[PDB]
Amino acid sequence: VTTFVALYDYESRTETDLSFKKGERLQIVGYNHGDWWLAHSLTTGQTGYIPSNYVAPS
Repeated sequence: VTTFVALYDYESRTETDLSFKKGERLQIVGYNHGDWWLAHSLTTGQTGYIPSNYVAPS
């Protein structure tokens, strides 16, 4: 699968967003030209919204 890598730690602050740690691998399951992407964490298996500027491509 194509993956992005987290640049920073992020603590979930909404009912729909996803917590993740720096360096973790995320599979983006919904791209959007905006501040939020829908991501699937390969570390935890959870799915939710993340800040698009918090990840970089592999």
